Amino acid sequence: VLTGEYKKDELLEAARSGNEEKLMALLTPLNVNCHASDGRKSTPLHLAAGYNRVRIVQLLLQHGADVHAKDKGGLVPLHNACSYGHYEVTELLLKHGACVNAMDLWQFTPLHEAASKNRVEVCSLLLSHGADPTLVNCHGKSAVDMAPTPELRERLTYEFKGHSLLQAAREADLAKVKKTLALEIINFKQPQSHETALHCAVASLHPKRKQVAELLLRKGANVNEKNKDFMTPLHVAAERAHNDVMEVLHKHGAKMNALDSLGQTALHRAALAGHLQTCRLLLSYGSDPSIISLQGFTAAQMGNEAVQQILSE
Amino acid sequence: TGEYKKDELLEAARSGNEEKLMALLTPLNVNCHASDGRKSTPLHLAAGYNRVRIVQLLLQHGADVHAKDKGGLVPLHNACSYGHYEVTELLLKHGACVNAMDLWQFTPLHEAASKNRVEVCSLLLSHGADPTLVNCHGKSAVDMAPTPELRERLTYEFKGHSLLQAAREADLAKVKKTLALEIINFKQPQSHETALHCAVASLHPKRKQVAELLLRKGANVNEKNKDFMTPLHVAAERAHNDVMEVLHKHGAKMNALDSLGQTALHRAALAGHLQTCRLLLSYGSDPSIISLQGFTAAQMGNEAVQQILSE
Amino acid sequence: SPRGCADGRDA
Amino acid sequence: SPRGCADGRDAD
Repeated sequence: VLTGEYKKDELLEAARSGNEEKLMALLTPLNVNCHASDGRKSTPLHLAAGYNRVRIVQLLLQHGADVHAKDKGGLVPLHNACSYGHYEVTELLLKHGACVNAMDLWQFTPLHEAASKNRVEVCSLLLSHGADPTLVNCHGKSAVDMAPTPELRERLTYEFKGHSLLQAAREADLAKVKKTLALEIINFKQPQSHETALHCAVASLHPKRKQVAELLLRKGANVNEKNKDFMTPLHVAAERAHNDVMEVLHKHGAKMNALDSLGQTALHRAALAGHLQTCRLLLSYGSDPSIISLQGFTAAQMGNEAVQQILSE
Repeated sequence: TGEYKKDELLEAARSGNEEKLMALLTPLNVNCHASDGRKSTPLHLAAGYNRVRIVQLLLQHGADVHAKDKGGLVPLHNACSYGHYEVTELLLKHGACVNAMDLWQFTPLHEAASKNRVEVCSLLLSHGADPTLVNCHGKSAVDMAPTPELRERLTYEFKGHSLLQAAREADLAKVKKTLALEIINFKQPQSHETALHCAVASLHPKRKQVAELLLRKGANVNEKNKDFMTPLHVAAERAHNDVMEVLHKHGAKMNALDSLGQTALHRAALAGHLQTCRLLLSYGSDPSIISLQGFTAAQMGNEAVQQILSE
Repeated sequence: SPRGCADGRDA
Repeated sequence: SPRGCADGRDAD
C-alpha cells in the first residue's frame, strides 16, 4: 500500500493548493479521510479549511469527509478555519455538523482560536451556533481571557448571553429564559430607598421626564413598584404636581388607590401639598376620596379649603 | 513618653482593646501615626483588623477619615481590602471619600474587587464608587475582579446606578442607550430575530408563557427581523395561535408589513391556516391590504380561506 | 519600589 | 508539550 500512500500525498496537496480538478481525480472513498504522514497529520478537510479552499471544503464534505476527524494535536478542521479567520469555511463546517466547542489535546476550542487572534466576525458566527466562551483550556484560560481588547471581551459575553436567550426561547425553556434575564436593569433598585428608575424619572424637574417615563414603561418598568415607604411612582408624581407623568402612569395601569405605609393614596399626598389640578386629575382617574389613612384622615381632612372644595364633589 | 503611649494606643486599636484605647486616647494622639511599618493611624488599624467598636469610638472622638498611611491609603482602603463590611459602612457614613486614591491610584473599589469582596463592592457602588476609574497601570476595578461572576455584578450594579441617575435628570438619550444594551432586545446578528421571534416560532409547549414573560420584560412586540417580519408574521404563518393571542394582548400591530408588503394575514392565507385567518380578522387585521406584488390575502388563498375572509 | 499591603486581617 | 499551530494560512 505505497500507491495509496503517494496518491494520498497528492490528494492532500490538491486540497492544500485549492486544486479542484486534481482533488476530484484523486478523491475516492478510501482516501477521503486519509491523514498526512508527517507534520500535523492533517486530513484533506483540515488543510482545505486552514488554507481557505472553500470549494474544496464543499466537495470534501459532499463526498464523505469526516467533519470530526482529528489532526495529531486533536484539532478538528473547525479549529483550522477559525484560527486563520476563514469565515465562509467556518460557516460551511458548522452547517455540516461540526462541534462548535470541540477541544484539542490542550482543551482549546475553536472560539479560543478565533478570540485569541481577534477574529471578531468568526467569534460572532461561533457564538451564534452555541460556542461557549467560558470554557477553559489546560492553562485555566477562557476565550474571554484570551480576547486581546475590552471591546471583544464585552462582545463575547454579550453575544453569548444573547444567543443563550435566543436558544432558550426556541426551546421554550422558561427557567433558562428567566435565568439569562436575571440581570436586566430596567427594575434595578436603589438598595437603600428601593426606588427604581421610574420613581426617579417621575420625580425629575427636567424637561423630558414624560418621555423618559414612557420609555421606561414601554421597556418593562413596573408601573406600581413600591419604594421603602410603599410609594408607587404615582405617589411620587402626585406629591410634586408632576401632572404630565401622572397621566402616563394612569395610561400604563397605575393603581389609583395604592396605599403608602401611612395608608395614604396619591390623592392624600396631592391634597396635603395643595396641588389643585393634581387632585382634579386623580379624581378623574378614579381615585377614591373617602379612603381613611392610618392617621385617621381623608384627603380632604388634610387639605386647604380649595382642595376641600374640589374633593366635595 | 507620648511615643511609648502612641505604640500602646496603636496596639490597642489593632487588638480591639476598648479599655486601653479609651484610657490612652486624647485629642493629641487620636490621629498619630506609627513610626514604622505602614505608618498607620489608629483608625487605619482599627479598620484593617475589623474592630468595629473601636472604629466607632475613634470617629466619635475626632479620628480623621482622610488620614494617609505611608502608601497613601486611607482607612477605607484597609476596610475594603480585608472585607469588613460594617467598618466600611461606618467610615462612609462619616464622610470617607469613596474614590480616595493611594500613591498607585488604587481606590477602595480596586481593593474590594481585587480581593473578591463582592458585598463590599456592592456597598461601595451604592455610595458612588466608579469601577471604570483606572489606577496607575491603567486597570479599572472591573479589570482586577478575579472572577467573571464579580465582573458581571460590578458591571450590572454600575449600570443600574447610572440608569437611576440618568432618570433623575430626564436624560432621554442616556436612558435610551443603556436600555438598547439590554439582553431582552438582543438581535441574532445575521437574521436579526429576537427572543420573541424565537419564542413564537417554538414547537415546545411552554411557548405561550415564554412569549408572555419576554413581553413582560420589555420585548418589543413589533420587532422586525431581516425580512421585516414581526413575531406576529412568524406565528401566523405557522398557525401558532396561542402566542398570537399573547402578541395581540400586548398591542401587536396587526397590519405591520414585511419586506413584501404582506401582513400576517397574507401569510396565514397563503399557508391555508383557516382558524388563524379567523383569529387575525377578529383582532382587526385588514383584508384589503395589497402586497408589493399586487395581491390581497384573499387573492393568495384557497377557496376555504376566501370564504373566511368574506364572513 | 513595589506596592505593599494595607495593615489588617481577613474576617 | 508546547502546543503547535494548525495547518493553514491567513488570507491575503
